[PDB]
Amino acid sequence: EIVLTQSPGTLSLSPGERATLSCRASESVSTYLAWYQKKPGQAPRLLIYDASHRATGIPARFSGSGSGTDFTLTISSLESEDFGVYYCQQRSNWPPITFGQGTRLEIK
Amino acid sequence: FIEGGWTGMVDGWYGYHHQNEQGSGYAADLKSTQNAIDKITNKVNSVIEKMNTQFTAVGKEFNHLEKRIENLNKKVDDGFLDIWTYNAELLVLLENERTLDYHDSNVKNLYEKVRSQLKNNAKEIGNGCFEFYHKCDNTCMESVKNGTYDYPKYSEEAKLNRE
Amino acid sequence: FIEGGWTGMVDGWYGYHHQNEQGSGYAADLKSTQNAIDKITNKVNSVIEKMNTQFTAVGKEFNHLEKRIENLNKKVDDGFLDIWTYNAELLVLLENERTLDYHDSNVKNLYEKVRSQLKNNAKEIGNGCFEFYHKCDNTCMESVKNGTYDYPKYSEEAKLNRE
Amino acid sequence: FIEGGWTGMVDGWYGYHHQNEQGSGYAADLKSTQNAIDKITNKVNSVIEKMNTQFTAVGKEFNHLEKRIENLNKKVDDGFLDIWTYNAELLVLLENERTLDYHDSNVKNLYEKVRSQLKNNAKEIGNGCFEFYHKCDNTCMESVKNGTYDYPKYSEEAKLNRE
Amino acid sequence: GDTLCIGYHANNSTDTVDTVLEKNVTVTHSVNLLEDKHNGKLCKLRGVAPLHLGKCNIAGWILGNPECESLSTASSWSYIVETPSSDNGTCYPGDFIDYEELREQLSSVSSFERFEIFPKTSSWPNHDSNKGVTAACPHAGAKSFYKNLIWLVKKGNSYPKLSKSYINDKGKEVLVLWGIHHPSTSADQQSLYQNADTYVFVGSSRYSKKFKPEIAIRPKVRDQEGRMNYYWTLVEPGDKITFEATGNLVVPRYAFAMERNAGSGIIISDTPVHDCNTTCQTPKGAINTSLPFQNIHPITIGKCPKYVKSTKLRLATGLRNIPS
Amino acid sequence: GDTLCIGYHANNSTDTVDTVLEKNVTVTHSVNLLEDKHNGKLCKLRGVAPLHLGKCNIAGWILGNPECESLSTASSWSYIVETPSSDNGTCYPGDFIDYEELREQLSSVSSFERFEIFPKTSSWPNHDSNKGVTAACPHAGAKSFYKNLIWLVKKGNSYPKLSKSYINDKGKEVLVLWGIHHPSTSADQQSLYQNADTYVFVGSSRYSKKFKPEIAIRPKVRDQEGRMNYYWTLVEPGDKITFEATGNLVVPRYAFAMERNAGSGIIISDTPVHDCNTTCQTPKGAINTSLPFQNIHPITIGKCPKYVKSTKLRLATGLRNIPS
Amino acid sequence: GDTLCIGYHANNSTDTVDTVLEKNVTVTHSVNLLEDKHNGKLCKLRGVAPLHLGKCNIAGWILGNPECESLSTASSWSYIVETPSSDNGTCYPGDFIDYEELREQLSSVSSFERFEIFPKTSSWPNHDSNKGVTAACPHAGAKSFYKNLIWLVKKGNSYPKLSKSYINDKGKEVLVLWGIHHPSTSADQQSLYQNADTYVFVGSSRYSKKFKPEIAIRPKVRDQEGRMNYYWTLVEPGDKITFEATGNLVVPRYAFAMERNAGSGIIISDTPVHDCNTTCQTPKGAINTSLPFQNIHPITIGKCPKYVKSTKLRLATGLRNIPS
Amino acid sequence: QVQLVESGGGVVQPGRSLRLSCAASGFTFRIYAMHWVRQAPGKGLEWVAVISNEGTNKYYADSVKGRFTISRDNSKNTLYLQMNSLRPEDAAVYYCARDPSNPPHWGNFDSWGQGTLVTVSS
Ligand SMILES: *[C@@H]1O[C@H](CO)[C@@H](O[C@@H]2O[C@H](CO)[C@@H](O)[C@H](O)[C@H]2NC(C)=O)[C@H](O)[C@H]1NC(C)=O
Ligand SMILES: *[C@@H]1O[C@H](CO)[C@@H](O[C@@H]2O[C@H](CO)[C@@H](O)[C@H](O)[C@H]2NC(C)=O)[C@H](O)[C@H]1NC(C)=O
Ligand SMILES: *[C@@H]1O[C@H](CO)[C@@H](O[C@@H]2O[C@H](CO)[C@@H](O)[C@H](O)[C@H]2NC(C)=O)[C@H](O)[C@H]1NC(C)=O
Ligand SMILES: *[C@@H]1O[C@H](CO)[C@@H](O)[C@H](O)[C@H]1NC(C)=O
Ligand SMILES: *[C@@H]1O[C@H](CO)[C@@H](O)[C@H](O)[C@H]1NC(C)=O
Ligand SMILES: *[C@@H]1O[C@H](CO)[C@@H](O)[C@H](O)[C@H]1NC(C)=O
Ligand SMILES: *[C@@H]1O[C@H](CO)[C@@H](O)[C@H](O)[C@H]1NC(C)=O
Ligand SMILES: *[C@@H]1O[C@H](CO)[C@@H](O)[C@H](O)[C@H]1NC(C)=O
Ligand SMILES: *[C@@H]1O[C@H](CO)[C@@H](O)[C@H](O)[C@H]1NC(C)=O
Ligand SMILES: *[C@@H]1O[C@H](CO)[C@@H](O)[C@H](O)[C@H]1NC(C)=O
Ligand SMILES: *[C@@H]1O[C@H](CO)[C@@H](O)[C@H](O)[C@H]1NC(C)=O
Ligand SMILES: *[C@@H]1O[C@H](CO)[C@@H](O)[C@H](O)[C@H]1NC(C)=O
Ligand SMILES: *[C@@H]1O[C@H](CO)[C@@H](O)[C@H](O)[C@H]1NC(C)=O
Ligand SMILES: *[C@@H]1O[C@H](CO)[C@@H](O)[C@H](O)[C@H]1NC(C)=O
Ligand SMILES: *[C@@H]1O[C@H](CO)[C@@H](O)[C@H](O)[C@H]1NC(C)=O
Ligand SMILES: *[C@@H]1O[C@H](CO)[C@@H](O)[C@H](O)[C@H]1NC(C)=O
Ligand SMILES: *[C@@H]1O[C@H](CO)[C@@H](O)[C@H](O)[C@H]1NC(C)=O
Ligand SMILES: *[C@@H]1O[C@H](CO)[C@@H](O)[C@H](O)[C@H]1NC(C)=O
Repeated sequence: EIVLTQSPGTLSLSPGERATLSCRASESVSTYLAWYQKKPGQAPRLLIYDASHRATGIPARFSGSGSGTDFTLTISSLESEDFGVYYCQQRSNWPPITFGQGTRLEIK
Repeated sequence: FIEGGWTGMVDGWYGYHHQNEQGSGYAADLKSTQNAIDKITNKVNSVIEKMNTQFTAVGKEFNHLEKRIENLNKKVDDGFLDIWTYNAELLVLLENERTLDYHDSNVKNLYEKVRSQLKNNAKEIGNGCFEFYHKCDNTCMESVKNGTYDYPKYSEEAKLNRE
Repeated sequence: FIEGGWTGMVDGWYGYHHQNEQGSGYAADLKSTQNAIDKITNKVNSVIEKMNTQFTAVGKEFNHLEKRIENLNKKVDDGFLDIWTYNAELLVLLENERTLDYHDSNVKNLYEKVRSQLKNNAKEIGNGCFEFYHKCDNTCMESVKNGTYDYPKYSEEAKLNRE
Repeated sequence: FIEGGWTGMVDGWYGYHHQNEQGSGYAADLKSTQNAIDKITNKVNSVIEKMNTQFTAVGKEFNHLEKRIENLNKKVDDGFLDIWTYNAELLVLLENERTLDYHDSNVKNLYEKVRSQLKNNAKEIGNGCFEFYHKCDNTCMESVKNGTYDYPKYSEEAKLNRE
Repeated sequence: GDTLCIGYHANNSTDTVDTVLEKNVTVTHSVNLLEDKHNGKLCKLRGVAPLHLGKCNIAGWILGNPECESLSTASSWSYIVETPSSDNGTCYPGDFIDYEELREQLSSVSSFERFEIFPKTSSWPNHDSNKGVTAACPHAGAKSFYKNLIWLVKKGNSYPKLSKSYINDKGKEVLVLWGIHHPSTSADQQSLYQNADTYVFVGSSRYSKKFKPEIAIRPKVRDQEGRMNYYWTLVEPGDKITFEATGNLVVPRYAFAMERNAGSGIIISDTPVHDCNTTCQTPKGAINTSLPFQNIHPITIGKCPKYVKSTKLRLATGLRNIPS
Repeated sequence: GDTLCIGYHANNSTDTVDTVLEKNVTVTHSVNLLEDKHNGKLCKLRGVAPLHLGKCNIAGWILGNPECESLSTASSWSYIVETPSSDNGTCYPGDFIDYEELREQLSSVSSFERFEIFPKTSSWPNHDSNKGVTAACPHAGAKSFYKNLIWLVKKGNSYPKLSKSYINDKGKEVLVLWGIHHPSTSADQQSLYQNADTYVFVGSSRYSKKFKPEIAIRPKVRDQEGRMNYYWTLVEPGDKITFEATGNLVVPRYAFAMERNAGSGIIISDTPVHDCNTTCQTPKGAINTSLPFQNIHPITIGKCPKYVKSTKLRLATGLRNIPS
Repeated sequence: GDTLCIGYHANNSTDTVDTVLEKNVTVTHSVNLLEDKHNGKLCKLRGVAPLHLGKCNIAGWILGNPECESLSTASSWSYIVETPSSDNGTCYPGDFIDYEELREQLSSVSSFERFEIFPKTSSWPNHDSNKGVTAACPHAGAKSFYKNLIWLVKKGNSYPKLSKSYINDKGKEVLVLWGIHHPSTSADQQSLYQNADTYVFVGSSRYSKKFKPEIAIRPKVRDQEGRMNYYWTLVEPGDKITFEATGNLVVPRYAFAMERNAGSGIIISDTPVHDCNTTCQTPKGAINTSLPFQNIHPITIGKCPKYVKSTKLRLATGLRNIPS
Repeated sequence: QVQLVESGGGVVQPGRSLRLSCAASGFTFRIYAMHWVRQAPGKGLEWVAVISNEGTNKYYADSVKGRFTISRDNSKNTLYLQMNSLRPEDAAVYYCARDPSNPPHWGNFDSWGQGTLVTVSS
């Protein structure tokens, strides 16, 4: 399966600045990569799909980039509701769907 | 019918999306892609190459007392311009229709080849996809891609799975 | 295939004829009719709007001592006339053939959409008609007609009445 | 689909080939062949008969002091030559393309007519044709070749011999 | 009793089109690509009324023939209207050199004013301008001449050498028309000019020609055994033209300040003119359309569709019409 | 195991066509849109035989060159044939004014009756008409002249003023050709016409031109240092033409009555003329076809296919020939 | 349960083609059929450099204007480049008869050598070839004349009869240009040639013309009161040309032995000439392409694509671009 | 809007059999494919199973293969999941989620549910 390694393991940032989140892939997934959010106690949420298209109801401050191996997620403005644990999504070569290990984005 | 194209497909114009227990992804049909590329390359070369222009000079010079022949030459040039402009735009538009219709037909005969090969061993679910009733691994699913599928090897398994 | 057209349709070029317990009548497929109307109108407007002429004066005047230039001008006029007459006649006949083939393709595409939607729940009786093996109501009729037919809801009833 | 033509079919462009206990042979379908011949003859007489060339003399004569007018006449003649060469070559190319597409469409329509006629009573065995599930003698084969092969008179025998 | 059938449109329209594979096939709807209808009137082109000379032609109007005095002088015209029965021009017989090119250049004008290049009563005090009349150009039964040209004959018993020039200073090209007279006999040469051997010289910054008159007996046209060769040139702004002749000179008196427009022509028709705007013009009428092809007349002026010989150019839009 | 199989038609043919997407497509049946065959004869256009001039030129045939006497003339012709190896025309050196205009005006006639416009023995008793021969073009070794032109010289020691006129009242257009001699020296000018200064005048209702000879030494071709300029004009019905000269005039004697058919040309070819009828004529031969395109010759006369550079325009009518 | 699907290729391309039924169709791959790029240079056609004249036009270069001595004369050229601001030609005013014809013949010469047809010091010991200068043709602030012509003036008080001839025996056509001066006043004629009535004769086997100078006052152009007509005549090898005049003969000293090509033109552009090779030429800059159409300029010289009024002619090659 | 309400969670011994369900509303259940996503305590999200819109082809993860069985009821608009012989690593919170596309474009998860916790303990 296409393993998904997220770097760094923990991103500690103050609100109001730029945030970056990476998720490397062992196999080139072309562009079929997505990102997810996870509050403690809430349901997951689909923000961007296919690494460029944002979903309906998602704020425009979330944006992703990458094609093939290296994929990065960029948040333009860190608001108070953006803190949580973030995951990366592959769907290119899946008989198993493989998630990332997670990047815990917190308040410093 | 088939809603959209596949941005993850780079090995050819035409192909497949295999998915089974051990893999998924894309695998382009090289033969149909190469045939279509050669056909449309010959199409472009046939549009370009049939224009053979001889060595000529368009401009002519006339003095103040040859206004009629000057207007005659201008009328000749403008008529040639109108003929060539109308023929060029209409040739581009009709040939673009024929290229796109050739592409749609290549899609539909690839679909028809795999549909006539598969018969009752799969299920038409829409958007050009077939859900196999049997277990069809990558050797099986690669054998469907070229035209070497054994129907009675999986016919009894598909009959047990269908009902 | 479909032998003749229907006079009872007024609002659409393409459509459906349902006949059930609650009545019958002609319902037009607005999507395919509107797509065909837009495409054909763009085709016709593409035929007119590519004629980008300029201001010109075709007629020239000469005296009795310029018979050769007069015959050159007449040869120019007759060559332009022959080119435009042949091109216009062949263009009109080719685009009429393409328009009729396009309408036949739209009819076959609507038939293919309906036949792939209904699958084994109806019998292919010919002349563009499907008789339902189940009691397809009026809500079932326009569920077929907007593309949202429920196959496994009526699959058991269609299997019961098939034999 | 169909790997190639038949040398034994000499009386028509399209047709059939039956095999049973009474023998085998080739039988051209006269209606579709005659319609194709009439349409293609109309096509060839259309691309010939729309050329209406008037009585004219191409050659003009000029002295040594009229080199500009001679060059203008040569420019007119070469422009007409280039226009007619381009349109003649491309017209020949697109009409051969449309003729071969028309022949393939006629064979597709004939196969589709036989496929809609037979339904489940025939086993589509590839090579663009069918194998009959039941016994079909020369009267039965001719009834298929009509277009009036009635389904339920052989459906029970086809169902009995199918399984 | 449940079934669903699909089908297509049918109509009572009997419009038929021609395809490549089939001829005379009935369709429900169609669009005509050919314009076989014209208004039958000679309209304006680009909002400017054409020059209608009536029974006169371009030579008679521009030379001031005594049958073209009832016409109206317009400042601008889109084209020139001519009738096939127009036969009133060069009433004294002779040759108009580059006549078709003066017809070509006067086809469209932006500004046209008839100004008196040489005054009749103050520019020739040594010659006679009143006796220069002839029976070839009558005016209500009396002998008369051109209005734009003056025959100059001897004053008393002496015709001095002519030396006149005009300077163009009004920013427009000036069309200068004149002619040289060829008397039939030397008796006429002595009776009108008193000098046996004369010449005509004309010159500008780009024009230079000297005319030696030819006195001989010619076949009679309109009771005249002589000819006038009429000549013309365009004088540029800032340029001047010099007229010098010992005799046989028909002097200009009414020149024209004129600015050329390119693209127009001459219409040969009996069609009347009407207050109407069209973008395309023909002798048969007016082609007010947008269709790419027309089959009205091959000679067209304006933004006109391409002429074809065919009579039916019908583009099918609807389906095959099978009412059954 | 009954089997009904559907296929199509295959040949042993090797006919190939060119498709947009593929070349050398073998077809069962194909038709040719190209005419690449000709008979190699100069056949008749609309049943009318051409005017074959042989080794002569148009000017030599129309002026009366002595080597053009053996050519058979007709009352009408469709087109004029010359030869690339033809070098017999305008035997005396000089400029024939409007030669190509005469060649276009004479390319087809409906009636052509050659007649004596001015009799040899009853029109000029005051001038000598038998001494006008030269060695520029001989007839069987003797000094001869044009058959239609008469070179007037002085009769004894007197050359009085000439005046002749022919009224065209025969219901047709009469073409008249005259010549004008420019002598080498003034000694020849006195020896032929006895006047130091001479003038030639030819006038009509439309044509009017006064000529003057240019007497100077010219380079010697065909042992001649003087030059003859020959002119031509057309006389309308009901018209007369006046030939007046004090010298240097080569008068017509054999004019031509004609009513012209417009729209033909001149073919210069070595191809022989044979008995046919055809609608398309080339210098390489005749074309008898209904196909719209030919690749034989660009220069054509008549209802002809358009010339293309393509060496194969094969239109597929049959299927794809797949014999297997 | 395994899934096999049918689909097609998509890119990130935004190349939109135009089709008949639909406009603005984004495709995966497209090929342009229209060429809209030029190198901005005036290159060499068929490997031979053009003839740039700079501030001179063709008349100034071929007559030897004093502002054109710095220009180089190559052995061969393919076309002629003329600046739109060029005004250096025919410094003495007058008419260049058949200017545009000579410009057409001089468009492409495959072998062009310049020779002295008549040397200045060894052809006229009886005529003055040194005082023939004027203020119309200045050179470094002093009076000069055309380099290729000689304005012959009387030797003291006598201008006798002139006779010169050139024998062509080098196998190439020799172009001979002369002039005829037209003095304004008879006093100017007495000061220059002393004979009040002169003539000019130039004769060949094909050319024969007698020029009479015209003595009358003209508008003053470049401080000159009289005009000057310039003539030209090609001379076949094995043929001779004779010059004969009582006066007013401006006689060539340099003539040009040329072997001409066919199918060239004259470009009026400000585009500089660079060392480059193209099969197509254009005033805006040369075109190097194989596409059948172009939209740069109508006036093109060479094997050039057909000029269209299109702005975008893109032919679709790949599928429709539908990413989803 | 879209609503996915889960049920069937609870405390179960290892080696037993448990079943969950996912009730769907506000949308047509039979045209969208269905999923199951779990998240173990101390771990990340782990994909469990997929069923199609018509419930024909079925895929499970490598760890849960053979033990797991997905099923759906399109008439009752309800998803299901069945386990046999559970594991200590199987204890997680289980989310049902909706695939916004078809077997052409299987993949991402447009909508989610509240989820139930499975506590596998003895
Ligand atoms: C203007 O044209 C008319 C006819 O087009 C001329 O009138 C004719 O003149 C001739 C000769 O004078 C007479 O024989 C005819 O009888 C006249 N016909 C008519 C209907 O009047 C008229 O002379 C022309 N005027 C000018 C100045 O050229
Ligand atoms: C007709 O043409 C022939 C050539 O086709 C002329 O014959 C030549 O005449 C010149 C000059 O008289 C001689 O120098 C040549 O030797 C002749 N060649 C031959 C092959 O005879 C003939 O003179 C012409 N006749 C007329 C009347 O012009
Ligand atoms: C060569 O051309 C230049 C300009 O192109 C001429 O110079 C002009 O001469 C006229 C007449 O004296 C003046 O009115 C202009 O002001 C001059 N212009 C410039 C820019 O100097 C020059 O006379 C020409 N030479 C020849 C021999 O014709
Ligand atoms: C292609 O077809 C041939 C038989 O014609 C077969 O031997 C070969 O394995 C096929 N290739 C693939 C990749 O399936
Ligand atoms: C008609 O279409 C709409 C959406 O396009 C669909 O929701 C509706 O169910 C259709 N009508 C029927 C009767 O099914
Ligand atoms: C088949 O068609 C022909 C011609 O229409 C007809 O004569 C014949 O009776 C038909 N055969 C049958 C069995 O109906
Ligand atoms: C068709 O019927 C309409 C009325 O609906 C009528 O206006 C029209 O004239 C008819 N056309 C023909 C060709 O009968
Ligand atoms: C179609 O119309 C033309 C001209 O009116 C006629 O010659 C032809 O016979 C018609 N076609 C039919 C099938 O009647
Ligand atoms: C013609 O056009 C002009 C302006 O272009 C306008 O003033 C005039 O009213 C128009 N005439 C008619 C009849 O519309
Ligand atoms: C020309 O035709 C258009 C519509 O075809 C019309 O609106 C316009 O009034 C016409 N012009 C004149 C002058 O009648
Ligand atoms: C094909 O075979 C036929 C025999 O039926 C023969 O007449 C013909 O000449 C053959 N064609 C060629 C090209 O050999
Ligand atoms: C078609 O055949 C000719 C010779 O018959 C050959 O020269 C040409 O290359 C062939 N065309 C192709 C595309 O191979
Ligand atoms: C050719 O046709 C014409 C028609 O006018 C006829 O007179 C002549 O006899 C025909 N000649 C031959 C050889 O058929
Ligand atoms: C032209 O050829 C056809 C056969 O192709 C023949 O019938 C006809 O008689 C021929 N005409 C002439 C004038 O030779
Ligand atoms: C499309 O994507 C490729 C990489 O897959 C990239 O190299 C190229 O620049 C892209 N083109 C555009 C127009 O975005
Ligand atoms: C295609 O693009 C051009 C330029 O953006 C635009 O003006 C045009 O409207 C578009 N075509 C269509 C059919 O929308
Ligand atoms: C142009 O062609 C010539 C050959 O005629 C060659 O010597 C020269 O190097 C070429 N120059 C360029 C720039 O290609
Ligand atoms: C012209 O373009 C081709 C490629 O399109 C290139 O190979 C060639 O070098 C170019 N020629 C010049 C002179 O730049």
